[PDB]
Amino acid sequence: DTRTLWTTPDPSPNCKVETARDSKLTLALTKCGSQILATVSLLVVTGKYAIISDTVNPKQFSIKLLFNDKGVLLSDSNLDGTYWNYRSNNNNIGTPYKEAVGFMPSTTAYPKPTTDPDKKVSQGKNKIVSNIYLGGEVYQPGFIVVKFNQETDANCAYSITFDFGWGKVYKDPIPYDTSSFTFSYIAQE
Amino acid sequence: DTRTLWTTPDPSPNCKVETARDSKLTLALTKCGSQILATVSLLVVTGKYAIISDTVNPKQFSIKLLFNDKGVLLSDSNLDGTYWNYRSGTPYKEAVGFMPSTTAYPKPTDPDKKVSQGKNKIVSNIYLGGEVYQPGFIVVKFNQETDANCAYSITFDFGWGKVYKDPIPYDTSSFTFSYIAQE
Amino acid sequence: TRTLWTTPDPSPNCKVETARDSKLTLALTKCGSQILATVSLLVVTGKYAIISDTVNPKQFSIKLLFNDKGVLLSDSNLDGTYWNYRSTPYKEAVGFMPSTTAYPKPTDPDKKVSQGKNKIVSNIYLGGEVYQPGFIVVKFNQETDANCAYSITFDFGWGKVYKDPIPYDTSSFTFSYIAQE
Ligand SMILES: CO[C@]1(C(=O)O)C[C@H](OC(C)=O)[C@@H](NC(C)=O)[C@H]([C@H](O)[C@H](O)CO)O1
Ligand SMILES: CO[C@]1(C(=O)O)C[C@H](OC(C)=O)[C@@H](NC(C)=O)[C@H]([C@H](O)[C@H](O)CO)O1
Ligand SMILES: CO[C@]1(C(=O)O)C[C@H](OC(C)=O)[C@@H](NC(C)=O)[C@H]([C@H](O)[C@H](O)CO)O1
Repeated sequence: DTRTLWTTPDPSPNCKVETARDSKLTLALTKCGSQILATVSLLVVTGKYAIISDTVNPKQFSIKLLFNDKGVLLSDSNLDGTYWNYRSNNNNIGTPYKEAVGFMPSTTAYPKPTTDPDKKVSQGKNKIVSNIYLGGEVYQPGFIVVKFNQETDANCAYSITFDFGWGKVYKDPIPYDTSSFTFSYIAQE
Repeated sequence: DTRTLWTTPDPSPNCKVETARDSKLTLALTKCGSQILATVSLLVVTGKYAIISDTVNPKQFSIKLLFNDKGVLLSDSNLDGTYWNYRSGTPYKEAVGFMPSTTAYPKPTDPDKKVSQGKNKIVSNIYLGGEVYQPGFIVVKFNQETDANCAYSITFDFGWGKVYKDPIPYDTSSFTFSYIAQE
Repeated sequence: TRTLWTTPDPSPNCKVETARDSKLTLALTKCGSQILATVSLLVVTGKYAIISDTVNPKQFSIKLLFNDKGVLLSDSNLDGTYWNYRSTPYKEAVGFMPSTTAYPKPTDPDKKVSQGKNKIVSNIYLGGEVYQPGFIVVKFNQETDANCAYSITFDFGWGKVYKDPIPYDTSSFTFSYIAQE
């Protein structure tokens, strides 16, 4: 199974940061055996975070992908599942996938939050944190935090959360339009 | 198709930073279905950018890989095509499966019709000599070139911002990235 | 397309300061000529379990040493008991070793040897907090210990001043490298 689960090529806004349809998430997940190879980028098109500066607060927001136990996207997700499907060479434009457990983050590697020091649960392991760059400009750093299975909303079985933000002080407003970020994670199966 | 398209892993000088073949670009592209997994590193061997310090300007340069509509490297590229080929000296005829998607990364009123300028770039620190106190940067850009009537392009911008009074070689740590494939 | 790993939820399996004082989670997945990797470290006891600006040095090394069949040597910081293919200890994993052509063991300007290409360097973030950067350095084939044929070394550290002590508990880090075969 070398398939890809992705945000579909429809050019419409597909995601909610603050309100419905205010952003365009690009996400591709490709199965490489027991690891998923991923690339993600975000463009906020309208609303509070479309153009940012130091007077905007807070300087972080969250995009949640919540999945049930078959790996299907739940309607409480920030991503509109209208735009979430397997990439295909055929015409699955109108056929939603039924199962994608092999694309879910492992709940053994990344367990949901729930005395021996050797039994201490890692707080870092379920997160991937890096700079991204607004407009792809080296002098416009922001950040991305990818989180695995840290959500409980909608009785989800699995979750992938993207927290986007920034810390550098910006006087002139700049679009929140991120460079693409590559990451990988251990798959459920 | 799980093949690799690369420079070979230990290339002779094959790339132009300032003058032809003044550097060694090691680049491997591995097809994982419709996403490409890539690793890149650059050693400048001669000329202006072989040994850098704060007196060198400008502190950024561009390496363009330009492809036709079959995914074949055009001779106007900074990278020499002589040993750019599949891992296996007959030149390849087709590599469209390794090109960056022009739907995901297209060439350059309604806010819902706004186009992302960030998504076709990957920006990160790299570290000269692999030392944590010698940061530089890399910018990978997909399909942003139009030279030589290219159908696809991958551009690497390398540079640095930190002040280096004691000179050091422009010799990058390896950088991993991925991108959505054309097919 | 197989995976070689520590298992995804390992018990203490790694030596930072003393044996089994830390939990290294490492998965290597073969994608043809490249290996795709994810790594994270939790130090659970000892000097580096809870770090601060008084701790020195602010860097330590975790060495994975392999013989010519890609089998982990006992001199490695990582214990080999649960280092195996995902589902008997494995007999061969040369396909998971970093290339000695891309990343030669240490030994005319057009014949200068790159010092950077065998290293991958990035920030990781302790507890996954954006305000707690540390760093990771991955090094290929740079060790000579135990007459190893291949090596992967992880140097972890930090530079930011932390006056309030915090666990050395890294965010996950993804990298890739050219495989030996
Ligand atoms: C002044 O400090 C920064 C900046 O502009 O904010 C820090 C930034 O790095 C981080 C991690 O934010 C860095 N970008 C990269 C990709 O290295 C730039 C860059 O080096 C110069 O702009 C080149 O002239 O310098
Ligand atoms: C002083 O600031 C820097 C530096 O040397 O320039 C910034 C640099 O980070 C960036 C993004 O350039 C950082 N390197 C990493 C990999 O984190 C080092 C490092 O923390 C110390 O050298 C350890 O002693 O510190
Ligand atoms: C003040 O400087 C730092 C910090 O806290 O040390 C630098 C750090 O980046 C590096 C390369 O270490 C950065 N983290 C990321 C992931 O970008 C944070 C962050 O932007 C703010 O904490 C948000 O409020 O700011």
